[PDB]
Amino acid sequence: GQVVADVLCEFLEVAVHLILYVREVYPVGIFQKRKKYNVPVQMSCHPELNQYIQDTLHCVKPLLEKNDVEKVVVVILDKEHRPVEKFVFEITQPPLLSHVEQLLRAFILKISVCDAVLDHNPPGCTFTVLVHTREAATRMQLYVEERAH
Amino acid sequence: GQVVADVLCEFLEVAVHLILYVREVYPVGIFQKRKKYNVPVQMSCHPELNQYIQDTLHCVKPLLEKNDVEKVVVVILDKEHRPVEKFVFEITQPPLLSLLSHVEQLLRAFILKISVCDAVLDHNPPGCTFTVLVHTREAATRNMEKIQVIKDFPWILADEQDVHMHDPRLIPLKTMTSDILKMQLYVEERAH
Amino acid sequence: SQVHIFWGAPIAPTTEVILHYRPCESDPTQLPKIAEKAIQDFPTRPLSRFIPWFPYDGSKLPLRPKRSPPAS
Repeated sequence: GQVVADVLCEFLEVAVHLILYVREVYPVGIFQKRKKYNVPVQMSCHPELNQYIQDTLHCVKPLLEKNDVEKVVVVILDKEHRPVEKFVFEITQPPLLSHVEQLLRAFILKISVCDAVLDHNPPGCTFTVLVHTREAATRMQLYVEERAH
Repeated sequence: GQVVADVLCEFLEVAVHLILYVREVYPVGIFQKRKKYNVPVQMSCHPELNQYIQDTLHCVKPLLEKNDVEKVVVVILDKEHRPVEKFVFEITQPPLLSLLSHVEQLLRAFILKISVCDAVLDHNPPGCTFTVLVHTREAATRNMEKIQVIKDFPWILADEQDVHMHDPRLIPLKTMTSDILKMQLYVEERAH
Repeated sequence: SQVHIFWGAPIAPTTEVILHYRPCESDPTQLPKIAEKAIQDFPTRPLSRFIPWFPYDGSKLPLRPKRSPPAS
């Protein structure tokens, strides 16, 4: 079948992991360095967080396989349960390719530079995941929305 | 007195130690896991290297107290003494007219951003060395006596071979704004 | 049309709404009214463009320690 959806969620787990490590939600001492595609990522060694992310990507993966994927959003909520930061991931499917590994790294650099500018989050913040899809009358890249605070 | 130089020198010490670990300027066998600002860092256990880093920052400290520093750059040079990457710390100190663990909780993000440099930069050639460049606000020769605080650790003017890079790629890392401190950190990497 | 709110994450160790309640999670009171906040928009302050403060000026030479660090 179409295995491209199997690799996107594969590094989507990395992307959210990076955000959690980078948006300093809490002491990140749980993270450990592990290598995939000869690039290392700080992945949380907390089993419950990994289980939540794995169940998340396992439920979203077939939506990628059926071209039912419009946006993937990561929302940061303050202790008042109000959103402060939204990482929107818009995806447009084509309207071996393992040899192109440099773009797997360049995606990471785009998240890094997009974070390089935002302000520091309030303490005690948590997060949640959103998936937006659609199949009505239609008549990858990302951008971030930051709150005033 | 003016104490921001003490937290800056301790932050720069843990930053350079982590930079030497993440960029593999030295083998991993000389590094040990320590905790600073509630984050695991890799500190050097080499006595001469630790004394080298401490002597450097103890001399840079009085210029920070005087607020006579624009940027502090960590330059990694290849075996031909040519800069391949530069970690630029742009510094702005606004005037002043209350606890300061807020600064430590703020400086944590810069260390966390230095850790992802393993993922954004291509691996350096083997046998690289490093040096620290201080771009002063006032011309550097005016305040040369302010840094000669250690008798056996003299300071010199760098030359073009240590500083110049031909059209380097700019890699943003972190920006911080505060009532006490304004700091930016980015990387200038060679086109390779 | 479809929004898959994957509700989860712990703390300190008209379009259709497909919420993902999760198991014995039932304890932080009215979960749907909480999730109503996360789907809502907010006034976003547009991203600040990143620019360096002091570019590389060829006239102002920097300072350097005379010693080079020890090698392996």
